[PDB]
Amino acid sequence: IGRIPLWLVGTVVGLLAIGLLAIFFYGSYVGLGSSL
Amino acid sequence: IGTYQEKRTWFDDADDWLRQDRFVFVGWSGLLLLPCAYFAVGGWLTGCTFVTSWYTHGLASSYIEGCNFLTAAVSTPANSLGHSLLFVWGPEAQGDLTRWFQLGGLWAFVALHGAFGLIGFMLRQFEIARSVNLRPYNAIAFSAPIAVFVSVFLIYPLGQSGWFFAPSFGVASIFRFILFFQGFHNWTLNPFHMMGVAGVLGAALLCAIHGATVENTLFEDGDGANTFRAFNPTQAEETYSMVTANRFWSQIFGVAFSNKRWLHFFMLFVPVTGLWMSALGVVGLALNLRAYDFVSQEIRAAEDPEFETFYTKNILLNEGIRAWMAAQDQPHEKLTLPEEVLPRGNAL
Amino acid sequence: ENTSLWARFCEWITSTENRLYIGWFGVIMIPTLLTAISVYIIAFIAAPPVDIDGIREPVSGSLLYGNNIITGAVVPTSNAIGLHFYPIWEAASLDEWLYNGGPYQLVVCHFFLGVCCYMGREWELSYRLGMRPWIAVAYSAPVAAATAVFIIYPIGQGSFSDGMPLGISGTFNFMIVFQAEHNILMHPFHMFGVAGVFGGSLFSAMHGSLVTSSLIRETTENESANAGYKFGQEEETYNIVAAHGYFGRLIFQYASFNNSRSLHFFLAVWPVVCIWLTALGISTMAFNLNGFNFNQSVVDSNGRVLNTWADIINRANLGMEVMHERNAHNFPLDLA
Amino acid sequence: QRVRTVLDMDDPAKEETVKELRKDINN
Amino acid sequence: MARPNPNKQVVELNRSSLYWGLLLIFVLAVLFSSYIFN
Amino acid sequence: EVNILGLTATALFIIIPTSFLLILYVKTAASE
Amino acid sequence: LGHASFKDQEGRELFVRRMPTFFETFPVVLIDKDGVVRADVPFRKAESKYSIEQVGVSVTFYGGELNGLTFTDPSTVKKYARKAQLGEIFEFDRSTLQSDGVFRSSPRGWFTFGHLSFALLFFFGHIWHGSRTIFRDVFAGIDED
Amino acid sequence: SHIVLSGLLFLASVWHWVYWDLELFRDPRTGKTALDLPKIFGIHLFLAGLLCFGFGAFHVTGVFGPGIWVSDPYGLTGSVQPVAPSWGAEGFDPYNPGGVPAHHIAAGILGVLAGLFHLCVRPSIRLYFGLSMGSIESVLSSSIAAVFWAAFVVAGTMWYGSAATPIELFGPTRYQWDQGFFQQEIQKRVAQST
Amino acid sequence: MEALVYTFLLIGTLGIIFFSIFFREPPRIA
Amino acid sequence: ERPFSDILTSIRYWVIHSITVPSLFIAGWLFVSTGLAYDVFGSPRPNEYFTEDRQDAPLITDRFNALEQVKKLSAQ
Amino acid sequence: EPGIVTPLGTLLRPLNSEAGKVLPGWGTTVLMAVAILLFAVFLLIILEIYNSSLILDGVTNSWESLA
Amino acid sequence: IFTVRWLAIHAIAVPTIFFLGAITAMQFIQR
Amino acid sequence: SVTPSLKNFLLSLVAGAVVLAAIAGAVTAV
Ligand code: CLA
Ligand code: CLA
Ligand code: CLA
Ligand code: CLA
Ligand SMILES: C=Cc1c(C)c2cc3nc(c4c5[nH]c(cc6nc(cc1[nH]2)C(C)=C6CC)c(C)c5C(=O)[C@@H]4C(=O)OC)[C@@H](CCC(=O)OC/C=C(\C)CCC[C@H](C)CCC[C@H](C)CCCC(C)C)[C@@H]3C
Ligand SMILES: CC(C)=CCC/C(C)=C/CC/C(C)=C/CC/C(C)=C/CC/C(C)=C/CC/C(C)=C/CC/C(C)=C/CC/C(C)=C/CC/C(C)=C/CC1=CC(=O)C(C)=C(C)C1=O
Ligand SMILES: CCCCCCCCCCCCCCCC(=O)OC[C@H](COP(=O)(O)OC[C@@H](O)CO)OC(=O)CCCCCCCCCCCCCCC
Ligand SMILES: CC1=C(/C=C/C(C)=C\C=C/C(C)=C/C=C/C=C(C)/C=C/C=C(C)/C=C/C2=C(C)CCCC2(C)C)C(C)(C)CCC1
Ligand code: OEX
Ligand SMILES: [Cl-]
Ligand SMILES: [Fe+2]
Ligand code: NA
Repeated sequence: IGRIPLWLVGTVVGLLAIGLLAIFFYGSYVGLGSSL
Repeated sequence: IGTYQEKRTWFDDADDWLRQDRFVFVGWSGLLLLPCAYFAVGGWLTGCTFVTSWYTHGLASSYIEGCNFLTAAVSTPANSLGHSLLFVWGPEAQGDLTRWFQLGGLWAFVALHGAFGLIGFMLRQFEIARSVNLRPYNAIAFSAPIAVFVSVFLIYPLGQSGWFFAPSFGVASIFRFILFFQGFHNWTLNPFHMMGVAGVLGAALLCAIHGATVENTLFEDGDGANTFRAFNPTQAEETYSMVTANRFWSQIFGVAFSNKRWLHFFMLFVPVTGLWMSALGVVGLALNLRAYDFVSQEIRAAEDPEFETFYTKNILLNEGIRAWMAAQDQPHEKLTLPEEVLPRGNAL
Repeated sequence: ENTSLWARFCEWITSTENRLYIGWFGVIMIPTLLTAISVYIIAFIAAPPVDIDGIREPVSGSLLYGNNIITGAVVPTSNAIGLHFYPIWEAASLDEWLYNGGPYQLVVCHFFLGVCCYMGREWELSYRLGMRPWIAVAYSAPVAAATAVFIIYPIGQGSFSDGMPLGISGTFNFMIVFQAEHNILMHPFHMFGVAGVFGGSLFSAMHGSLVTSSLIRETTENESANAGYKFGQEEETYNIVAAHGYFGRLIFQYASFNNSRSLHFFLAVWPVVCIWLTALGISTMAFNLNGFNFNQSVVDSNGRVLNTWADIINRANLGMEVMHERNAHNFPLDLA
Repeated sequence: QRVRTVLDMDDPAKEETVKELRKDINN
Repeated sequence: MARPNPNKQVVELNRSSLYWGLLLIFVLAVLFSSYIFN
Repeated sequence: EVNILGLTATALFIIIPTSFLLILYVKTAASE
Repeated sequence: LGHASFKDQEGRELFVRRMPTFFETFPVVLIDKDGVVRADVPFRKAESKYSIEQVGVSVTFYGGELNGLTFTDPSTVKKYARKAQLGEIFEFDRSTLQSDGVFRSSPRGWFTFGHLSFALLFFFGHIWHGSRTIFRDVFAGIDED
Repeated sequence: SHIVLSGLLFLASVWHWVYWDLELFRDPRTGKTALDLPKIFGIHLFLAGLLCFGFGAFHVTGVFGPGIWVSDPYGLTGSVQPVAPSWGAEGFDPYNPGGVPAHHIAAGILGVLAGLFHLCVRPSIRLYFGLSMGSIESVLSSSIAAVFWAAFVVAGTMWYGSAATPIELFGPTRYQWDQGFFQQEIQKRVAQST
Repeated sequence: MEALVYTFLLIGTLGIIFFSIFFREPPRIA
Repeated sequence: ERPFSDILTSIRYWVIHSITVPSLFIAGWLFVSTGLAYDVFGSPRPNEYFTEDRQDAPLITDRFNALEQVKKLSAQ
Repeated sequence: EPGIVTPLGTLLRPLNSEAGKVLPGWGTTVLMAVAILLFAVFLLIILEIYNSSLILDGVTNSWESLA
Repeated sequence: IFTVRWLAIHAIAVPTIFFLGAITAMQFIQR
Repeated sequence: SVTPSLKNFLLSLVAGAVVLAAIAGAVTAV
């Protein structure tokens, strides 16, 4: 209870979600579905 | 019940367990809504991710092939399958799951489970309203999304040649369905669709106007600059000035609401009525009973090379949609039409 | 303040005792909107055929020239004009002004000024009534959409003929051509707007249901249950305590909307910001920013085009494209 | 009589015929 | 329960409901007359 | 000329509900 | 009028592709026994080897009013092909009832439309009435409890 | 006959409007107005089963009535004829005319049995309170439910065709056009003759 | 007539909304 | 009552979630990378779209023998 | 307060003379549920026969069935 | 725990994480 | 005779009964 800050947890989850969305947007320009 | 002894059975214990406050309410309706809705959303997310549409439609509509969220979809079965329910155990799949996915059975799975999930959800609305002793106007309002879903995903393909002409569960799939209704049915010209458009636009207008009016008549109720903390649920006074709101809209628009009863009943009434009218219109389109043409206008333009209207322009656009869309839209029809018989304007 | 001409005019204009508030924004709203109403009605009734595409091919759009309410429309200005400001005094005759589409320019300019002054008048009445002023900010979204479809899109495309026709079938024509050339369905701002109207209807139904359901008895199966007490008491009816409990138990009882002010702020902000987004999507597609283009994005190992729902949308769009303005194009690539 | 010819006879006019949609595995 | 009917009720229609009904009838006629005349 | 079927349908759809609503409003306003 | 049978110039039986129900209008094409397009009534009429006047198709007819009347040269072949895309060609009297020209619906279609619309309306009616009969105590009043 | 029946029903409606305070509608136990809805349902189900059995065993079978319309599979020759019931799985063939007398006979027998059961057996207290069997609004909702169920069924059989939906009476079917029914039969006849 | 019916219906709707704006029942209870 | 605020802060949550969440991510990665998604859900590989016999879009064109036919025109 | 005493009314009076009478417990709800389940199974059978998802030996499910 | 909250939360969370890992894997698939 | 589609449908009825029994067991548990 309160060992790791909740704002720190939410911030780390936010960077992970932003990075996952960045990978998803980068994959639209490479590989399958890249129109090339 | 009703001042009786009422010796307890298994039903009383089951009802006591199901009707309890939890993180999520289950109830009796949860015996249907929770599995059916979970399976519908999971099947849609699975079909958009792994299940292809190369066999049935001849196209790629999944993440494993290179499609986006706006592009991948759970596609309908082939038109030659007709209105087959497409069970896994059925005569089509014959108990083979990896070919059942290839045969478009996931669309029937998602559609039937979504229909039963909608049934279970509005049953859940009934059950929660009965538990808290409130009128089921939420269920009455939710009757219109159920009507739209039934008329669009069930009644229209049952009226047409097969599930192939149903909306595939997706984004670009729904856009294809919409453009198909424009080109083949002239769905904008349908008065029921016009009523539905009016209902949705008026409902959005009512939501925006009601929210802005309440937020702009909020009274003081405090000293801070943030009015949101000025609200107290314990107090028995209204949080906004209905008299001020009525006078403002009477001098701005000419007419205004004087009853909160009538205001909120109108807010309930407009989108439900619009969606029900649109459902009736889609039912009319299920049998190709479309308001496609105006006979007087078409005879006038047939005997007059000068008479043109925007409706005639729309008719010409619908012809091009049909002609240039059918060949790649309906692979069962095998329309190998050459480019010269397809209609063209000048230079484009 | 009482024996002066401009005084008496000022406290008559700013008076809150009028049936309809006029105000200093109303002194501009009323004449422009009355002019637009008169010209729109007269043109819709008896407008002669007008050559919209600048190719000597007029379209009727008016009831006395043989069409109904659904297919009647005040047709946009001629393509030959462009956005060159053609009023009556720039014509040699009324017949020529009518043949070139001047009524559309008149109605659109007056309507834009009238809706802007209507927003200003909403602010002015909120100020004179001691209210809060953001009802005009909420109204700024339909004004933005009307400006985008009547002014901004013709500015971007270079001709008032690109404006939305003042009618129903003309609106559908504008819609279909806009689809063909900008792919509005695959535009994220348009998806936000569609989600906004769908969620606006959703939230309107939810709010109406929760407020119409959460009552204590004051109206019986007759007109009213006044047997407890008649009109003239401040003992309030209604509920928002059990309604929030019902809404919480509906899904998971943690998305707390117990604040009525926050709930109404959400109801105000969601369709307004989404209509802002879709109006700006129209304004961006005016400068041909267009929607998503995923045509032949999916190719196999050998490079063959695998068909796609986006490709089917592309086929429908190009079928619309070859029909639009069958006679108005002389060159292959559609740029103007 | 000629089930192969009549199937090909109705092949050009209409691709949605029952006679075509049945036993299409052998073709 | 007697010679008169205890379930006797009267119908009430105020001016707001009259305006709403007339507006609904006329708007429905406006929308559908173009299709009835065809 | 003249679509007398459409004329009769439009005239009846205007006259009958408008007269019904007007009669209801008159009998409501007569007896407060 | 009979069965409109079409032959090429050198001689092979073409078939007019029948109209599906989805199409208000359909292109007029005449395709081969194998399944390859051989002629059409073109829209552009300035290209390829599929226009009727250069393929040279002839319509023969084998029925009641037209049993051996073969037409090969004029646009009557195109007219009969357009009539043949609608199925069997029939002679119609359009002056007795002052007929419109656009196709009407069957009593089967009208019955189905009316009953499906009534069925959804009665689904709403049943939902409303079930609401009202389960929730009678709150539709009338709970008296501050 | 329908017009004369309409006039007689109009007169009966006037009589029931005027004479509404009938002791038959009054409860003998309490004196208040009540309806024994389970018993009314039992009586009505018995009558409905009797009508169904009579229509299926006398009218459509032709032992007393004329029968029903039976036509050619392609709708060439059709007439009103007596129909022998089909008691096998073929009786569940929608296009089999024999499945209509068998259905009506079996459903009439079962409806008569269920009406007798409802006439003799009272409902339980839990089910009575759960479904509000003492209220007419509940039976209104249930009846409307059964009615649009039947409406969806008749619309489906109307659109897809059945033995109770003759082609010579209601026209052909869009699925007959799409699936080349008459075209295939015409081509088969021409091929067989040639 | 064709356009006369449309004009009559439109001006009837406009007259209805005019009467609703100006000759409405005065608002009571808030 | 664990109102979802104390558990996310506690390290007991993240001790057992430093293995389960990455293991699920790796399981999905291997499910894709081993071809098991193709094998289970029947989606063709990018090299398995056109067989030598047919070079166009496939058509099902049958209902009661759809299983046999799709086994015939699938990617073997 | 006394209702209109009627010959046909007092003939049909017993059929309306026990309104509100109920059985204790759950009664025959189990048999009712069994009958409802059998009805649902039968409706599924006829639905799949008419949908051609349940092929039978004697059922052709086509217009030739009345041949 | 393993209550209704645990079951619902994990029935949402586990397949979403599995599918997200699958999609991240599919981001690097090239023809 | 017993068609394979009929046998598969009867197996489907058995499977649906098994699923309903499993749901009943799960809700009698917990
Ligand atoms: C419990 C919730 C639930 C519900 C309401 C549904 C509902 C549905 N499912 Mg589904 N399903 C579920 C759970 C559920 N499912 C689960 C948990 C799984 C994973 C195993 C599946 C997997 C699944 C698949 C793979 C498919 C479906 C399909 C379907 C649809 C058609 C099913 C059908 O036609 O057979 C009808 C079922 C019944 C009539 C139930 C039988 C009841 C029997 C007769 C009771 C008799 C027992 C008796 C009391 C024994 C005592 C007597 C003895 C002593 C003599 C349908 C709408 C199909 C579909 O989606 O269509 C495309 C399909 O393909 N489901
Ligand atoms: C569900 C019942 C039903 C069905 C399926 C049919 C079906 C049919 N009828 Mg019929 N009819 C019915 C009930 C029904 N009718 C009733 C109750 C009456 C008594 C009023 C009639 C009186 C009648 C006559 C006098 C005639 C027919 C005719 C016909 C046939 C021609 C198609 C048609 O109806 O025109 C088109 C149907 C429509 C356009 C439906 C309207 C769509 C919606 C409901 C309109 C919305 C109303 C709108 C809000 C009002 C505003 C409009 C206003 C501006 C005027 C057709 C097979 C004709 C015929 O063939 O002669 C034998 C014929 O002349 N019917
Ligand atoms: C056989 C079916 C049936 C029956 C017996 C009833 C009976 C009743 N309904 Mg109900 N209802 C039904 C179906 C039915 N409804 C359906 C299908 C719907 C969905 C549209 C509704 C929606 C509905 C609502 C929203 C309400 C009722 C209400 C009521 C109660 C009295 C109100 C009333 O009718 O005043 C008189 C009604 C009118 C004067 C309507 C005006 C005439 C309309 C606009 C046009 C009529 C069309 C034409 C002349 C008839 C052809 C229709 C036919 C072919 C189906 C009453 C007990 C009210 C209630 O709950 O009680 C408090 C209520 O508010 N119903
Ligand atoms: C002496 C009584 C009598 C008789 C002999 C007839 C005879 C006839 N009527 Mg009729 N009718 C009657 C009374 C009668 N009617 C009354 C009182 C009314 C007013 C409600 C009507 C209103 C009426 C209309 C509107 C029409 C007819 C029509 C017809 C003709 C064709 C019937 C038909 O094929 O439709 C088929 C009949 C049915 C499909 C009824 C099915 C009953 C359903 C399926 C019951 C299901 C629910 C049930 C309670 C379940 C029971 C459970 C079970 C186990 C037992 C026919 C000559 C038609 C006609 O052509 O006009 C002349 C027509 O459209 N009648
Ligand atoms: C596209 C528009 C649209 C969407 C997405 C939508 C969505 C929703 N509406 C709800 C409620 C409501 N909406 C209402 C009125 C309206 N809703 C409208 C339009 C929409 N409503 C409109 C226009 C109205 C006005 C009449 C009311 C009155 C309510 C509620 O009370 C209810 C609520 O509580 O809100 C929170 C929510 C709960 C539904 C649920 O869990 O069902 C359970 C069943 C499920 C999940 C299974 C159904 C699966 C579907 C039908 C088929 C499968 C589809 C896939 C899962 C996804 C496919 C997605 C692609 C198509 C892109 C859900 C988020
Ligand atoms: C020559 C001429 C005239 C040319 C014109 C030709 C032509 C184009 C004709 C137009 C044709 C026309 C009329 C088209 C419409 C046809 C059509 C589609 C009809 C739909 C019919 C119909 C029955 C649809 C069903 C759906 C339905 C019920 C929709 C109704 C929509 C509707 C009325 C929405 C509400 C609109 C509205 C302005 C809301 C008022 C909001 C408001 C003022 C709130 C005030 C207020 C707010 C508060 O928050 C508080 C607190 C208080 C106190 C308060 O007061
Ligand atoms: C310069 C000012 C600019 C504004 C002028 C234009 C505004 C027009 C006035 C709105 C229409 C009046 C509605 C009558 C109906 C009426 O007066 O009802 C009266 C009603 C007031 O209701 P109450 O609060 O009194 O309700 C309680 C009652 O049950 C008890 O009396 O008004 C409303 O419902 C709120 C406003 C809805 C207004 C909806 C707008 C409808 C759009 C009409 C479009 C016509 C078709 C296009 C023309 C061809
Ligand atoms: C198929 C099928 C089935 C079912 C299954 C299930 C029911 C499951 C599932 C599942 C699932 C359930 C899955 C999932 C997925 C998900 C995903 C893939 C997600 C996502 C993505 C994204 C992109 C996101 C984004 C976001 C948002 C928007 C929100 C917040 C923030 C974030 C950023 C996170 C079975 C086997 C029974 C059998 C039959 C068929
Ligand atoms: O004018 Mn109306 O619109 Ca703008 O694009 Mn180019 O030009 Mn025309 O085309 Mn498409
Ligand atoms: Cl155009
Ligand atoms: Fe409110
Ligand atoms: Na052109």
